[PDB]
Amino acid sequence: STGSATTTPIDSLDDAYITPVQIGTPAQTLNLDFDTGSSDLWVFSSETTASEVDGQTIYTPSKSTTAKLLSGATWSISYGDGSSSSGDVYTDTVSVGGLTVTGQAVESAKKVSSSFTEDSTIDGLLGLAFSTLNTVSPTQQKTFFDNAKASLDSPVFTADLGYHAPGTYNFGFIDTTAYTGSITYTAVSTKQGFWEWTSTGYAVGSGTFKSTSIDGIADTGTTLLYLPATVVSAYWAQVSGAKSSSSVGGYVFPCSATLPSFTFGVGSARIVIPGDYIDFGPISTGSSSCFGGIQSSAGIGINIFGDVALKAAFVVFNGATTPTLGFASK
Repeated sequence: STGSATTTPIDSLDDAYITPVQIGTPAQTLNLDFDTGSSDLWVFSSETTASEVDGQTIYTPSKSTTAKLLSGATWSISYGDGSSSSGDVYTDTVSVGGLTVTGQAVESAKKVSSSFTEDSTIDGLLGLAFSTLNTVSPTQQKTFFDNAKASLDSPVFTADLGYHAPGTYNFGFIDTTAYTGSITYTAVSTKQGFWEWTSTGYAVGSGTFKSTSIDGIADTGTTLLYLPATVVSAYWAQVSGAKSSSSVGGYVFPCSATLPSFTFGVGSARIVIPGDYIDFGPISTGSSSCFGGIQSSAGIGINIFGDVALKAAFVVFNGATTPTLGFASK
């Protein structure tokens, strides 16, 4: 089997992407944030504290003839950005882009943190990291991909995120029309539960490539590119007037700037992030200070190849017995 679904930016900055997901019978379609950095499929629901729901579409398990309470199961998650959610668990039928999993754990939120409430466009998350990170207790649950894998034509999914435009998540096949040149594959460590890999270096603008190993995670659920402070300083040094602002929470730059590109290495291959992808716009409405899309990972504890990086590539998440990651230009 295969599936193919369009993923759409939630706003003009590509702060996140939402993908429609069918849950239950008859289908209830919710727009979920597909997140290769976590492993829980959780939704706003009829059980979510009413004051914490503000415009989201909810899953109502009592209206699904295929929903079953997973008795005794609870979940609770905290994300790198400080947000969180928790609740109980149903199993139900879940379909993405024509690919159907029966008996998928659908984690129903009883509580969500303010950041989730305040974002009316995201109805929940669909985790695509390794199932070892799934938070359901006392019986850990599998991700949608893990459940689908054996049925797929090939045990893979691909992320093709757009810049200021829709893109595609495919399951079970590689669309050879969706990228240019060849796909370069690189090793993955699953020891921390992430799609963790090692970039071979970077360049800033038209500058020379610096060969250096940068361990990090391919994370579709993180907006920005978070890299070591040395690398990030080298980038922003090429933008007149750019500076790290402790009050704002990262590098800012004059909105009048033209940003240089940023290149990262995948083996001997190179992925080029155009400068415009690194612009996250005014820090507040009407400001001439703009927020940068490349930020320091210092104090996160891990480097994160988030959407800024991934949207410059066609990315293969290869879930074969020994997983790997593939990157192509597009």
